[PDB]
Formats: sequence, structure tokens, C-alpha cells
Amino acid sequence: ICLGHHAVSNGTKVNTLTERGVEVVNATETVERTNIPRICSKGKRTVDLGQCGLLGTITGPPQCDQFLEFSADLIIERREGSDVCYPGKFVNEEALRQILRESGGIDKEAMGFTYSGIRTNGATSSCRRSGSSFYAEMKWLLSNTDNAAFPQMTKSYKNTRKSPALIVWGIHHSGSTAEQTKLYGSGNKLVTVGSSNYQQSFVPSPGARPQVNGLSGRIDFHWLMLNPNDTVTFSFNGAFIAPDRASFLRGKSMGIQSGVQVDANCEGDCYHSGGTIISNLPFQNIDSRAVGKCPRYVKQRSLLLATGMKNVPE
Amino acid sequence: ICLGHHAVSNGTKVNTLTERGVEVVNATETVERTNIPRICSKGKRTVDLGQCGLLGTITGPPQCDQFLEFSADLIIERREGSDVCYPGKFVNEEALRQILRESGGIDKEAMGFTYSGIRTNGATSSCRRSGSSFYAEMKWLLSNTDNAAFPQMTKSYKNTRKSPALIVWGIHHSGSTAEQTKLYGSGNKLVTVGSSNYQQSFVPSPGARPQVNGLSGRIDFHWLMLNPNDTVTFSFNGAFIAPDRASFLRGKSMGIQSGVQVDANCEGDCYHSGGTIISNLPFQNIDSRAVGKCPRYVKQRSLLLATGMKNVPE
Amino acid sequence: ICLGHHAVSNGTKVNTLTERGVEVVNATETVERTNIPRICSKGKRTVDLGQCGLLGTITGPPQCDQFLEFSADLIIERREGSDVCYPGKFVNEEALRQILRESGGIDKEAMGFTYSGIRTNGATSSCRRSGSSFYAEMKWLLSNTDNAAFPQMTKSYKNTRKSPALIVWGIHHSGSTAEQTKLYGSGNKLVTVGSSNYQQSFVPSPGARPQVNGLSGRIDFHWLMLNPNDTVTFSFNGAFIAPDRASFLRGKSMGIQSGVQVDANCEGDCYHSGGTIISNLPFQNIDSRAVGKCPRYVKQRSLLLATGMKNVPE
Amino acid sequence: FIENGWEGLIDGWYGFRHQNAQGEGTAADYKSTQSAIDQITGKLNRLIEKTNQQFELIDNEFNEVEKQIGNVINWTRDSITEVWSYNAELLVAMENQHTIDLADSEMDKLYERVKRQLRENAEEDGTGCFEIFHKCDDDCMASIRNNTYDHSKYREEAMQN
Amino acid sequence: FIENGWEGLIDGWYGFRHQNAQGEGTAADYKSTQSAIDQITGKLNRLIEKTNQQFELIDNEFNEVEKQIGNVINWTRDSITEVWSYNAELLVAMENQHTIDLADSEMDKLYERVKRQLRENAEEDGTGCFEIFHKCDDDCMASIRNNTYDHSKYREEAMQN
Amino acid sequence: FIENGWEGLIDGWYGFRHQNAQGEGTAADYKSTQSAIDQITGKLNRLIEKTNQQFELIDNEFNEVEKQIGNVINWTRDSITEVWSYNAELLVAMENQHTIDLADSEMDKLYERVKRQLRENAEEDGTGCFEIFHKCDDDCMASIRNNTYDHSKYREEAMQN
Ligand SMILES: *[C@@H]1O[C@H](CO)[C@@H](O)[C@H](O)[C@H]1NC(C)=O
Ligand SMILES: *[C@@H]1O[C@H](CO)[C@@H](O)[C@H](O)[C@H]1NC(C)=O
Ligand SMILES: *[C@@H]1O[C@H](CO)[C@@H](O)[C@H](O)[C@H]1NC(C)=O
Ligand SMILES: *[C@@H]1O[C@H](CO)[C@@H](O)[C@H](O)[C@H]1NC(C)=O
Ligand SMILES: *[C@@H]1O[C@H](CO)[C@@H](O)[C@H](O)[C@H]1NC(C)=O
Ligand SMILES: *[C@@H]1O[C@H](CO)[C@@H](O)[C@H](O)[C@H]1NC(C)=O
Ligand SMILES: *[C@@H]1O[C@H](CO)[C@@H](O)[C@H](O)[C@H]1NC(C)=O
Ligand SMILES: *[C@@H]1O[C@H](CO)[C@@H](O)[C@H](O)[C@H]1NC(C)=O
Ligand SMILES: *[C@@H]1O[C@H](CO)[C@@H](O)[C@H](O)[C@H]1NC(C)=O
Repeated sequence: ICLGHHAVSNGTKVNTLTERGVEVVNATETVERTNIPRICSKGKRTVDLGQCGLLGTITGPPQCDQFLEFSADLIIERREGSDVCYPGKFVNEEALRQILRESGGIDKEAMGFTYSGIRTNGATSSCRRSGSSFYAEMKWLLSNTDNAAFPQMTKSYKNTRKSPALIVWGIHHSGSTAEQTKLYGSGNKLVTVGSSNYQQSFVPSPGARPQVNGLSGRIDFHWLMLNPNDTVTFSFNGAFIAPDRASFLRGKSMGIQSGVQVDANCEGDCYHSGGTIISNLPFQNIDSRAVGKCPRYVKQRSLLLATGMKNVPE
Repeated sequence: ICLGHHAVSNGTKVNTLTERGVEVVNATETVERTNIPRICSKGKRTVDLGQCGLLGTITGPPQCDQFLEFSADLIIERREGSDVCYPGKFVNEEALRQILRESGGIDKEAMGFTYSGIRTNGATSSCRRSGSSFYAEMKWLLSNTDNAAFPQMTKSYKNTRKSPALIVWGIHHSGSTAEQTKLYGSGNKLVTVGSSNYQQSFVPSPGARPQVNGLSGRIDFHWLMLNPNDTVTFSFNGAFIAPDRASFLRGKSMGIQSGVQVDANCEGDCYHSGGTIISNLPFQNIDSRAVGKCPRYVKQRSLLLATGMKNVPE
Repeated sequence: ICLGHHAVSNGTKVNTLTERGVEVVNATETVERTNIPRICSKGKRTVDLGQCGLLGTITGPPQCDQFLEFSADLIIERREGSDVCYPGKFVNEEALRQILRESGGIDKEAMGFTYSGIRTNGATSSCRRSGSSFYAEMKWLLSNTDNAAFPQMTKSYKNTRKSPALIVWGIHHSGSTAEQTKLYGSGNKLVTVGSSNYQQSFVPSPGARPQVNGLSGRIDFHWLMLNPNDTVTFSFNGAFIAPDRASFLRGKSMGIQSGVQVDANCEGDCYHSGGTIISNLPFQNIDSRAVGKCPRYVKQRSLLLATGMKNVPE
Repeated sequence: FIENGWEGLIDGWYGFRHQNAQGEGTAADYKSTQSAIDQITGKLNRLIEKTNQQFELIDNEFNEVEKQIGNVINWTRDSITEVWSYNAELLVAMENQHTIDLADSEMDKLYERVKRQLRENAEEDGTGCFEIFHKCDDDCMASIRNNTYDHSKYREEAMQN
Repeated sequence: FIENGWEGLIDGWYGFRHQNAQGEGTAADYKSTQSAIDQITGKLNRLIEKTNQQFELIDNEFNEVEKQIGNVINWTRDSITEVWSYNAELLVAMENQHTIDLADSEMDKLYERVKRQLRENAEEDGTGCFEIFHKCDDDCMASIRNNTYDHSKYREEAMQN
Repeated sequence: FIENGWEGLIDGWYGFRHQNAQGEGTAADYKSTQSAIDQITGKLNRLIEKTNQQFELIDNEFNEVEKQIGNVINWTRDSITEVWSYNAELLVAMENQHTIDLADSEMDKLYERVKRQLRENAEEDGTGCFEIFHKCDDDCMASIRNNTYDHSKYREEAMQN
């Protein structure tokens, strides 16, 4: 009586501690290569920002008017998104982006800033709504009558809520010193921001910039995070974009950058710019910068695990 | 004659390459979970800063008067510690903290700065000693008679020692421009700091800040590290807190942040905020941010290693 | 008939999962320790910068006159290298160094800046050539007649090429405010740099610095990277070192820091300051900061892999 | 000594192929095949694994971050990628080695089990087969398979031969 | 074939349990138990290990550092934590597999050693026991244990039976 | 049971040493030595490996970078160094264990092969040697080595003895 094992005519070569190319009866793949070219968002509150930039949701350009108090478990940034309508940029922009991606959305609250002795309705043609407007959450503080001076003002805000408050203000840089005197008056302008963790000063600097949407003017957006019961203080005398509403983080979420469509039919926790990685394999060779709950990225495109015995045919 | 192996009635289930839950005769733990709720400092020169902040030991607020030239192998920061008596902060504060944690202590040396044409005894009520004082290692340079101007001064210091010198100076930001004119005079003030590796400028900026201890004034603390025989130069004309003594690193040490008591009865090289990890196991599941000579942190709370054979009872 | 295995009188002890010191017949080393005290550059376009600093190749001090448009696969920095002839430094210097190390060389292009109403031939004795010169790629913009004012100028440059353009300008900090008035006139000077990704302002700050080569003056070098078809704009009124030629990255390369000689006889892809690591072993214990295509650094100096059987002699 | 495998054994991993005077026979052994299959299944259950560790974005594809912090990030990501590529290759290789050696071990242990069933009534041939010195019919074959063949109620007859 | 273990064998890991006409007997084999114990002890000596690598503080619990550098730090720490969790799980699993297979191997090698001591004077039963064809007394038992039983000075008598 | 090795066997890893009435003889077995050598060679081919991953400079030896980013860089590099030191030590130890067990396995399988060649014409001695009950000459020895010795054309004579 003869006893033995099974075999097949066509085996699968695998690699071991000893050899490279050992035929086995059966083998399976461990490195994921199949990618779903969509953002699988089944069962998740998703906000596709589209033309609205993530940071704009704090300042409120026209393209972000429907994202001022969004709420989401998954935040998607698009390449066509823009944080600004009037040309400018944020200081520490990427840190604020990373803060807002896992914020779970934002909740705005009026800061209650009243003014006496200046004009508060600065607008521009680049921030277009029904006519010429500005950032929805900001206020462009100017002088009263086309020129004359800006009084040294000190405004204070106390965070009365139990979560840190996101405070964003802006320093205006006109295209010339003559335009700065036209808007706020002559003399050296100074904006001072102080709190418990924060201490910092800012001086405007007019000058000619390349024209973006028309201007040739810029706006520096800055931000701090007030702690509960901590008070922030602004001491300004011109070239100041004042915050009208503060932001509060809703909870928790995840932010991704993608250019593929949203699909509520598939579910996935691993995302990259090209889509969603849905797999049970421990490794993947699709995108090393994938985020979420992903298999570990490896450089090998295939690593066959032997699910069968050694194949020794006749 | 029958030969076999031993067995027990109650084995210990472990995990292998094949199964999960294989009863073995004996097993031991590899992931440490027991924590000593104390800072085990037996045999180490320990400095518990308490109410004194680590950076304050360089500037010398009243709470750091007994820490101006400390020496230690282990430095403990407390939550009640404070780096300042007059409200203010350091620039690049965390880098300086990381420098001072492994410094082994500090050694002060008088820089030998003499003055002629200004006042040098600026004090305040927040830095309280026998009366109204200031930082022990600094000097608040003011004007002579309650207002009048500040002469353009240039002071130089050459590091005559073989180790890098820690130089710290301060820029004063008053609550208003009128107070800045009262202390140092009108006009734009400028502080220039130069050496071999350093080049930088500073301009004061008065304005209203939230009141912390009374003021409503701030002080920016800055620092550079002179190399041996390298010379640093300050060119100032007001709003300048001058260094009176420089610091030198003693040797080597370790810095931790904790809120538990110090114990000279137990010895340990792995510390975290909750105490000391004393273990021979290769892994730990207590604190991922533990510092010192620690077992590698893992997310598993238990990984049983089989010290016995397979358990097959009757 | 008796069958067995071979043995030797002197085996090699190795370590296993169970024991430490098991004699085997044959064993080989896995941790590399032999180092070639040279920079093996056989078959690679190599540029040894020598006394020329890497950043200087963009600005062009006298020591970098033969490195203004270099091209290489391997870039070597020396300890005697210097980025400047007039005392000064770059802002974000290490990022620019890392950019230039993998640039594959640089290609300069005239930016075409013409001037009317100022002087453009500022020189100094520290940048010595046939006489007193300046940076080869820069132009020291001054006033016409020994003092009088500097007109508010706005110069623009559009990147007409398909690769990002490296733009470097300089802000001059004289030894005193009187020298700043002598070179550019009285009043607050302001330099504004703007583009699509960039927005930033700069204010000069005169004052006394330690003498380096004679002065006691400094020059801050700044840089941005224009995208294709993007336009950069400078708005200056004094204390401005203008760029005459922009830089473009040639391709790809690698940058190392070393103090050993170059050898075109040996080939190697793993470099460190002490030489080249040429090995097929998977690990090395020579330099943890080695760069290139290296074996993984380990702390063990030796890990013997058993190439033979267990050695049991008589 | 089992110089090759049986491509016609489509019913299981390990089987018997007898040849007495009654006829032919090839039938898989379910309790060893199920053991090796169970162990491979366990390997797949341990390796097919899902992580509950969420990793967030620290880069930016649309607007590149600072060059220095970007080089530190890329450096770290490349290092971790090297580590995970090494771990994946070594894991696959080791698991494959242990799988092959495991199947071979199961085969050998089955062989020695059948050998210990036939005490002196059979002798090893040297190529994985057993020589019976008494014509064992098919009832005796089924008794050999399900481990019920009597080790002494066929002895004397085979010992004579 | 050793379908279970002996819970009453409290004196060692591997032992003998004989049953002739003189009486009973169960005595542990110290030289194999000490081998397996020595190997497990070696595993524990290699795994119970202390690092001389000191790691310093790069975070700050009392005053949070910059948000971007803090996210890079947290990202790196989380990656290293994933690596070490994987290494710990795989290490424990592999070491346990090798420990079990090691004990089983020691048992089998002891079995075949005792088998090679009894050349034709005994026959394998099939369940880990040996059938002696001559009543071996307790002096012969102690001689079997300490590996001194004569392989030919009991032969002919057992070969007849 | 093979209590030691043969230091005089300089021709191969595994060999035969016979002693009949004709004379002496020690000759290596090339086909098993070549198997173990091939497997060790494969291990060396998998471990002697070159990476195509280029790592660039993120530090600066001549002008030290910012202290905080330098501490993050040093922290990460130290962590990766710990990981690679662990991986190197564990890799070497595991590979050595598998190498030793592999050589021992090859020896044992050769032993049982020669045993299965001599079916009842020889008996195991207990120390890795085989007792032949008929004086086998050197032609019979060479036939034993190259696996051609007839298992039944020497049987009856040895069974009588
Ligand atoms: C072969 O492996 C694959 C892996 O996906 C598995 O699905 C399949 O059932 C296996 N087949 C057999 C016959 O084991
Ligand atoms: C905040 O201030 C309010 C004052 O109304 C006080 O009741 C509350 O306890 C404070 N909470 C904290 C966390 O400071
Ligand atoms: C069981 O394992 C523990 C592990 O700490 C050890 O201390 C103990 O001595 C072991 N017991 C036996 C009987 O091996
Ligand atoms: C520092 O300067 C002194 C001058 O007295 C000189 O003797 C010494 O060699 C110098 N050392 C270094 C390291 O520059
Ligand atoms: C012993 O190992 C070394 C490793 O470099 C190898 O070169 C040599 O050929 C080996 N010798 C034998 C006899 O296997
Ligand atoms: C750049 O501008 C030129 C204008 O001559 C245009 O032809 C070209 O398509 C543009 N390319 C890009 C990438 O903007
Ligand atoms: C980091 O790598 C990505 C590609 O993975 C590349 O696009 C990016 O430019 C790199 N970062 C830097 C600073 O070069
Ligand atoms: C990093 O993680 C810690 C907890 O481990 C958390 O407190 C901290 O906020 C995190 N850092 C950032 C920048 O969110
Ligand atoms: C990092 O380590 C190197 C030595 O490997 C040391 O020279 C350097 O000072 C360290 N970095 C910092 C910021 O201390």
C-alpha cells in the first residue's frame, strides 16, 4: 500500500528563506494593487468643498458661503478650491488646514465687536455676490471720509465656551503707501495681538504686487486659538481686517485631497487622491501617502503567500 | 513501557503563527503594565523645579532664585512652574527647553556690561522679593529722568570659555506708545543682535494686552548661543532688557515632565508623567511618550510568551 | 556501516533564538565595518566645491566664480567652503541647500533688470577680484551722488521657462543709520516681494555688528521659487541687493559633506563624511548619517550568520 | 522517497492508493488534509488583518509645504516604507518556509502512523510504500484507513512470509 | 499517538511509566527535561532585554508645541508604534510556534532513542508505548532509564516470543 | 546518538565510514552535502542584498540646523536605528536556528534513507551506525552508497544471522 500527497500540473512559484521560485499547489496575494477610482463615503457625513478652500470656510469668500458652519466625518479638498476672493494668504496655513481637517466641522459665534469713529463696510469687486462684497466672517475696517486718520482702538474678546476658539484677523497691504494713507491715514500703523499663549505684533507694508483678480493688493490672514475663559486683545490703528465671528471645533473627522467622484455605494476607510483602497490584505503598493486605516505601504508590487504544499508533479 | 510528557489541569492560552488560543503548560507576560506612581530617582542628582519654570532658571524670576546655577542628572518640570514674573514669553522656547533638559545644569558668569547715560534699576510689583524687583539675571535699562531720550548704545561680549554661551536678552513692549516714550523716548527703536552664526533685528511694538498679574505689558525673551571666542554685539536704543550674566552648560542630564512625587528608594531609567516604569520586559503599554531607557511601546495590552510545552490533558 | 557529518577543530560561535555562543563550522559577517577613506566617484559627474559654498553658487562670491553654472551627479561640500564674501547669511538656508544638492547643477539666465535714477556699481574690498568687486550674480543698488534719496522702484520678472526659477535678493544692513542714509537716504525703507505662492515684506535695520572681514555690515539673502509663467514683483526704496540672473535646476544629483579626497578608481553609492561604504552586507556600523544607497545602520558591531552546520568535535 | 505527487488525487491533500488482488483504490485522508488546511487557514486569519490605527495627512499635494519640513516628512516616510517592505518580504518568506515544512511534516507523521499500525505484518519498501506479506483484501484496506486493522490477528501468517 | 499527557507527572517534563509484574513506576527523565528547560531559559534570556538607548522629550505636555511640528511628531510616533506592535505580535507568535514544536521534537527524539535501545527485543505498539516480549524486572527498568540495558543479553529469549 | 563529528572528513559535509573485512573507507555523500550547501547559498543570496532606495541629507555637519528640527531628526533617526538593530539581531538569530536545524534534518533524513535501503538485512545499533548480519564487501559498499544495493538478494542469509 502506497500513501502520498496531491499535486497539480501548474503550480505557483513563491519565495522562501532558501529559494526564489518554489512551485506550490496554491498561493494568494498579500500586496494590494486594485484601486477603486472613487471616494467611498457610504455611511459618512461627507463635505465636498469643491471650489471652496478649507481655510476659506473660516473667513468666508463667496465660494464658501455654504460652508461657513459645515459638519462632517470626512472632508474632501479639491484642486479648484480657493481660500480667498481678495488676493492674500494665511500665516501657518498648513497647520490650520490640519486643524480643520480633523475638526468635524465648525460652529461660528458672533464676537460682538462694535465700532465708533470709523467706517466698517469695505468691499471689493473680486468678492462678488449681488454686487461688490467682502469676506462673510470678516469686516474691512476703514476711515470715515476717504482719508483722515484712524483712532488707536483696542478691542477685546473673551472665550466664554468650554472649547478653544479659532480667531482669525487680517492685515491689509495696499498697492502703495498713498493708498494706505487713503484708507487709514499716514503714519506707522501697528496691530498688536495678545492673550495667554499668544503675544505678537504686526506692521503693514504697502507696495506693488502682481495683479491677481485685478489687484495688486494683498491681505495677510493670521490666527490664534483662545483657551476657555482666556481673553484675546487687539490694539490696532489701521490696515486691519477685523473678525466678526469666531469658530469652534465640532468634534472629529478626517480630511483628504482627491480628484475623483464621491460614491455612497462603497464603503472604505483608506483614501488617497486616486480613490479608495478597499482590501483585507496587510500591504498595499498603490499610494505611500494614503491616509485613514490603510494596509502598510510596501515597494514590492507582489508578495505571494503559499496557501498550499510543495508541488512535485510526475 | 510507556513514555510521555507532563500536563496540567489548567493551562494558559497563547497565540502562534497558526492558532489563537493554544493552551500551554506555562506562560509569561511580555508587555509591561505595572507602573510605579513615583519618580524613582535613587542614585541621581535630581532637581525638582516646582513653581520655577525651566526657562526661568536663565532669566531668574523670584521663584527661580534657588535654581540659577543648579546641577542635576535628572530635571523635573512641574505644571505649576512659571518661566516669568513680568508677563512675557520666549522665542524658540521649546528648543531652549530641550537644550536645558540635557544640559546637566547651568553655570552663570557675569558678562561685565557697564552703562553711562541711562538708568539701570527698572523694577515691578509682579517680580516681588523684599519689595519690587526684577529678573535676577537681567537688567531693565530705562532713561534717566522719567522721559528724555535713549542714547544709541553698542555693547559687546566675547565668549572666553571653551563651551557655547547661552545669551538671553529681552525686548519690552509697553501697554501704549506713551509709556514707551515715557520709558525710552519717542522715535523708532531698534535692537540689533549680531555674531558669527546669528544676525537678527528687533523692533518694539507697544499696545494694549490682557492684564496678567496687573499689566498689560509684555517682554519678549530671545536667545542665541555664542561659540568659543566668538563675539556677540547688541546695538540698542530703547525697549531693551539687558543680560547681566551668561549661562554655560555643565554637562549632561535628562528632563521629564511629571506630577508625581520623588522617591529616592526605587531606581528607574524610564519615566513618564505618571511615574516610573521599572521592568525587564521588552514591551510596555503604559505611555507611548515615555522617555529614558524604556521598553518599546506597543498597542497590545498583553502578549503571552509560552514558557511551557503544549498542554493536552486527559 | 556508520554515517555522520563533518566537523572542525576550531569553529565559530554564533547566536540563535536559544543560545549565545554556538560553535558552527563556518560563519560570515553581516554588519559592515570596513570603510574606504575616499569619495568613490568613478563614473559620476562630480563637483568638489572646495572653498566655494553651495549657496554661493547662486550669488557668486569670488570663490564661486567657477561654480556659477555647474553640472553634476554628485555634489561635495567642504568645511572650508563659504557662501559669502561680504558678511551675511541666507534665510531658510538649509532648505535651499537641500534643494541645490539634488538639483543636478544650475543654469543661470539674465533677468533683464534695467535702472534709471540710481547707481548700480556697489563694490567692497572683501569681495576681491582684480580690485574691489561684489557678488557676480547680484547688483548693489545705491544712490547716485553719495547721499540724496532713493526713488520708489517696482521691478517685475516673469518666468518664461517650464521649470521653477530660483530668485535670490538681498537686504543690506549697514553698521549705522548714518551709513544707511549715506547709501540710500533717510526715511523708513521697505522691500516688498510678491508672486502667486509668495507674499512677504522686509524692513532694513542698521546697527553695529562684529567685524567679519572688515565690516561690521551684514546682508540678508532671501529666495523664492517662481512657477512657470508666474510673475514676481519687487517694490523697493533702498537697502536692496538686486538679482541680476536667476537660477534653474538642471536635473537630479546627490549632495554629501566630506573631508576626504575624491577617487575616480573606486565606485560607490553610499557616502559619509569619512569616505565611501562599499559593501554587499545588509547592515553597517560605520555612520548612522550615511546617505545614498546604504545598508541599514545598526548599533551592533558584528552579527555572525552561520554558513555551516553545528560543530561537535571529538 | 515519495519521488513525486499524485495529480489524479483531486479529492484531498493526502490519500491512499492500494493495489491488492481485488482491485484498485485511491481515497483521500480527511483528518490530515483537514489538519494542514486548518493550519493554513489559521495563517491566513492571522495575516489577513485590519488596522484600527488612523493616519492623517501631514503633506499637501495641492500646495507644497515648507521645503525643509517636507524633506523631513519625505525622509521619515521613506524610512518607514523601507521598514515595512523588509517586514513584508521577510514575513512572506518565513511563512512560506514554515508552510512547506509543515505540509511535509504532516505527510511524514501520517507515514509513520500507518507504519506503527502494521507492526511486523509489513515492511518498509524505501519509496513511501509498505509491503504486506499477506494479501490484504478491501475490507482490510478500509480497516487500515480508518485505523482499525488488527495488529496481531494477521501477524503469524505474514511472519511466515 | 501519545493521545494525552500525564497530569500526575509532577516531577519533570518527560518521564517513564512502566508496568511489569513487579509493580508500578513513574520517574521523570532529567536530561531531556533539562534540555527543553535550558532552551526555554535561553529564549527568556534573549527576550528579557534592557536597552541602553536613551530617548529624550520632543513633545511638551504642559505647553503644546507648534501644531505642524506636533503633527509631524505624532505622525512619526504613531508609525513607530505600529512597527513595534507588529514586531511584538509576530515575535511572540513565532517564538510560541518554535517552543511548541521544540517540546514535541524533544519528546519524539527521546521516543526514538528508547526505541533504538530495544533493537529486536521489543516492538512498537502504535500509541507511544513499547511492547516487551520478556518480563523485564525493575533492575532492567532502571537500566532502560539510565541507558545501560543490554541490547543482546536479552535478545534470543524475546525473539522466541 | 551521533555523539560527535568526523574532523577527518575533509571531502564533504556528510559521508560514509565503513569497516568490513576488506578494509576501511570514508567517502562524502555529494548529493546531500550539495543540498545543504545549496540551501545555505540561497540564504546568503537572499540576505546579501542591495537597496535601490536613495536617502538624502537632512542634517548638516558643518552648520548645525535649528535645534528643535534637529532634535526631531535625531529622535526619528534614533528610533529607526533601534528598529533596524532589532531586525538585524532577530534576523541573524532566527536564520542561525533554522540553519542548524536544517543541517540536522538533512543528516537525519539521510540516516533514515539508508535505513530504508536495508530492510531486514541490518539492524539499528543506537548510535547512528547500522549492523549488517552478513559481511558486505566493498562492491556492496559502493552499491549502498549510490543507492543500488538489492534489498532481497542478500536477505535470507542475513535473516538466518
Ligand atoms: C487557494 O487559495 C485561494 C486564496 O484566495 C482560496 O480562495 C482558495 O479557496 C484556495 N483553494 C484551495 C483548493 O485551497
Ligand atoms: C470659566 O469662567 C466661569 C465664569 O462665569 C466659571 O464659572 C468657570 O468655572 C470657568 N471655567 C474654567 C474652566 O475656567
Ligand atoms: C513558569 O513561568 C514563570 C515566568 O515568570 C517562571 O517564573 C516559573 O518558574 C515557571 N514555572 C515552571 C515550573 O517552569
Ligand atoms: C581662543 O582665543 C584664545 C586667545 O587668548 C586662544 O589662545 C585660543 O587658542 C582660542 N581658541 C579657540 C578654540 O579659538
Ligand atoms: C565559509 O563562508 C565564507 C563566507 O564568506 C565563504 O566565502 C566560504 O566559501 C565558506 N567556506 C565553506 C567551506 O563553505
Ligand atoms: C505659459 O505662457 C505661454 C504664453 O506664451 C503659453 O503659450 C503657455 O501655454 C503657458 N504655459 C503654462 C504651463 O502656463
Ligand atoms: C516629497 O515627495 C513627493 C512625492 O512623493 C514630492 O512631490 C515632494 O516634492 C517631496 N517633497 C519635497 C520637499 O521635495
Ligand atoms: C499629539 O498627541 C497628543 C496625545 O498623545 C495630543 O495631546 C496632542 O494634541 C497631539 N498633537 C497635536 C498637534 O494635536
Ligand atoms: C544630533 O546628533 C548629532 C550626532 O549624531 C549631534 O552632533 C547633534 O548636535 C544632534 N542634534 C542636536 C540638535 O543636538
